[PDB]
Amino acid sequence: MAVLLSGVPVLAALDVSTTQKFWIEVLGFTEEFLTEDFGGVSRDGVELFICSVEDQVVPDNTQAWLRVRDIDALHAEWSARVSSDYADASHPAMTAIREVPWGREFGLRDPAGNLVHFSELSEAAE
Amino acid sequence: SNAMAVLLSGVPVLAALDVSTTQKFWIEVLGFTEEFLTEDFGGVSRDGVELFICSVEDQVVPDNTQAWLRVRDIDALHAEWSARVSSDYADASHPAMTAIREVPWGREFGLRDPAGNLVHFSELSE
Ligand SMILES: [Cl-]
Ligand SMILES: [Cl-]
Ligand SMILES: [Cu+2]
Ligand SMILES: [Cu+2]
Repeated sequence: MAVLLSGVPVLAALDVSTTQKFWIEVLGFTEEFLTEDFGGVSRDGVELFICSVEDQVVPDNTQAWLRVRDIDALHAEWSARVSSDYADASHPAMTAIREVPWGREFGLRDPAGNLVHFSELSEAAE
Repeated sequence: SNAMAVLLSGVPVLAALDVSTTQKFWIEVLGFTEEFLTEDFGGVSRDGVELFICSVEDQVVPDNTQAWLRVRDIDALHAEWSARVSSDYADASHPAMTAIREVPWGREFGLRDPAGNLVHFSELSE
């Protein structure tokens, strides 16, 4: 029986290596593989890929959602490591946690420009 | 020890100039289940595996956007969709699906949707 198992988002970057370095060293992901054009990282078994692109408009329009358990802990874990000045696009940044219809989440913009939403679902949203 | 956040799962986000048309493809051609739809943002799922679709203004973005989806029984999945998706990948005027090919980590096929996103369906070896 054909069954889908899991999804892996693909982030975009002009510079895959530097973007991957941020996800590993700042955000605490583990390296899976790296090539000039394609990298992979993981944390708690959850995989993320990073692919090279030529145009900055692509990462500036690229998003992913990552579901999390204990979003408050996660935000605290990164708050000394990632700037809260989201309005300044010259560095990576993280928003405050906010309520959304389906739970709570914060946004993190990485050095390549990708916006990743870290989200904790209400049990009613399962 | 103190609380430490855990990542649970990832949700890829595809890009489209036309979210509703792209979402209709994922539902009616690929057999995904609708989660939600708005003008700028839609969501679908299959076997609990979630995929989002977000509006963009520049066709360069979906033409550089990818996702990986892990699967069990890739042959059965490919057979299901061979009834509804063209095998002529080189013709970019329609959505298309490649043959299943051997890769270092298992087997996979690619599927290009009407918005231009490329999604890799992959069955890991072992
Ligand atoms: Cl946004
Ligand atoms: Cl490709
Ligand atoms: Cu925006
Ligand atoms: Cu390509």
